[PDB]
Amino acid sequence: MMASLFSVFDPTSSFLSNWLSMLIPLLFMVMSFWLIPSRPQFLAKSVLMGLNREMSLLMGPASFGANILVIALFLFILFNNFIGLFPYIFTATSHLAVTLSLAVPLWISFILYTWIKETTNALAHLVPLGTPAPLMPFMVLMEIISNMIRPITLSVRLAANMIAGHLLLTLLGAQGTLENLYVTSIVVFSQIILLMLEFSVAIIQSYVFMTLMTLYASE
Amino acid sequence: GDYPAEYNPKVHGPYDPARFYGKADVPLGQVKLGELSQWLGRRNKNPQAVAAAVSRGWWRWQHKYVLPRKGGIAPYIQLIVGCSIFFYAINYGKMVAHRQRKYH
Amino acid sequence: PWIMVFLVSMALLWAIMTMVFFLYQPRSVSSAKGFSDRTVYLNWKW
Amino acid sequence: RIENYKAELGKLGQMIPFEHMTLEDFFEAFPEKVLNPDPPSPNVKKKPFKNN
Amino acid sequence: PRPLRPVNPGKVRVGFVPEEWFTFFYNKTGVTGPYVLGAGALTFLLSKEIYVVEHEFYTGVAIAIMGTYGVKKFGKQIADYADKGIGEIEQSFKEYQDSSKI
Amino acid sequence: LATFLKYAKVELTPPGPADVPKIQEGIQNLIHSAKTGKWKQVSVREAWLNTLIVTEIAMWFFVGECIGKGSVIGYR
Repeated sequence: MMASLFSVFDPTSSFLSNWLSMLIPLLFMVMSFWLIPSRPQFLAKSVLMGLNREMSLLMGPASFGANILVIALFLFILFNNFIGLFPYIFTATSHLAVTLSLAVPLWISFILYTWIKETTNALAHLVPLGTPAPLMPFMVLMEIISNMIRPITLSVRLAANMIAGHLLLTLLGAQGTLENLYVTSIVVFSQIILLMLEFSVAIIQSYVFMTLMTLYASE
Repeated sequence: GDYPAEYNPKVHGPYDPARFYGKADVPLGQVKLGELSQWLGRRNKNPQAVAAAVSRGWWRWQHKYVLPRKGGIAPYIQLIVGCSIFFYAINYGKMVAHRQRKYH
Repeated sequence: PWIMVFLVSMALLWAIMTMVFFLYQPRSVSSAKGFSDRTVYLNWKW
Repeated sequence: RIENYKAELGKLGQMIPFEHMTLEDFFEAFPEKVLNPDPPSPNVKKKPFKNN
Repeated sequence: PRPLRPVNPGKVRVGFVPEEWFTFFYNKTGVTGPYVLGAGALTFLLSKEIYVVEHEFYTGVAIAIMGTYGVKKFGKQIADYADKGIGEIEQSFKEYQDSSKI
Repeated sequence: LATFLKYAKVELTPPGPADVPKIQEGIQNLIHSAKTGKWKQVSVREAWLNTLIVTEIAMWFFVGECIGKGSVIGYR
């Protein structure tokens, strides 16, 4: 009930810029040496092989070997949401260029490959199936607008979750005092509930974006 | 991106990215600080050399905390605190601009 | 500097993709069971 | 063929055990390997390529 | 030198700090040495405003409490699950070698 | 944490006030070293150990500084 603060998204606060905040997931990659794997390698391998099995129902021939790109997109999203919630790290996903890289090049990849391969089916995706003549043209124009700006909202969605998540945490932290045990315990317990929500949504947001890209690479 | 040319599989054996495969140099731990200037000037400061020195150190840390069979959560907690400490010093300019005590 | 941020993110995505590609467990599950089915036997001069 | 089987058993006798074996030595002892002109797969396995 | 895989990783106290750091001070300032320096350093950074106690500190506490509770509750199950998969791989590889010899 | 309290009794006692010749003689031995040597021949690993020993000693000055102002959480 005291105050608030913002602006945790400055890339050049120091001469060692915040581009190193994107080079942090390279550390967490499980580099493998031995034949029999270690504990975290087997955990990571079991998770990824689990996701590959689940996505195998939705792969299709046009994404015959593009599942590596989808899984790499999943791990990149997860390590840019999980690492964005740790305290003294600037919110990388808040910067739109990360979200620009997330949605725009892959959407252009999928829409141009669809247009070159199946041009009539791509235009038929802009119409609801079995649409009569008087119901045709307004559905076509709106779905043209829909399919043009749908990945832009995907980029907004990935940004907005971590922006709203980090704004909520900074709000709860700034409205607490160290000296007051009652306020500190309330603030800490409120953030723990909020972090459990924010950790859960971050994993689920990465899971749905893998599912959406697997569906849209199948076609 | 290849195995370093100083590596010999016949003498050393299989490759190990945590072992320095050049000439066996005396490490800085046993330098009596009278050879400190000589030791620092002898080791080259190429971008290639420091990048290889980082990877040889990183794989040494993997060999001590992850690559053993019963690797616990301790490496992954050390990295988080290590990155948080390093990124707090980077964002020190924004943090110290607010502070808490007017005099301290 | 959106261009530099985009390039780093894409280069990271390529580096994560390569790390995933080699992240696997090779297995050797080809025993000598087929060798036991190759019993070469002489035709008898009846 | 007996000498071939004896040579194969000699290879298995001289093979280092799979417990303390580096991944490069597993690729060296079993030359099936993987490289650039190799069948790609999300998990490079024995038969992940055709499956049709 | 043939690289031999160790069974247990390096010794670690207080969750993440290396034990090689703590034993480095034993010959001069004993066991209490590293803890004294750590307590003094934490006091110095808080007192001289080097460690800014801002809103993110409470998030840092909340992560630390959640991480300790989550690891202590599920660490044994996950490590046993991973060790189960390693044992199945080890059993698979040793059975392949025995079947090939037979 | 009784053993932590036990070790605190063993090796956090105030130093012997009778050691005043025995600490200045060591200081004078270090002064004898200071213009002559005993630091250009000490291993960097042990030299880094010696510097952190001084760092451990110098931290008590800031601990005493927090005591002299009362509360240790900044200036109250």
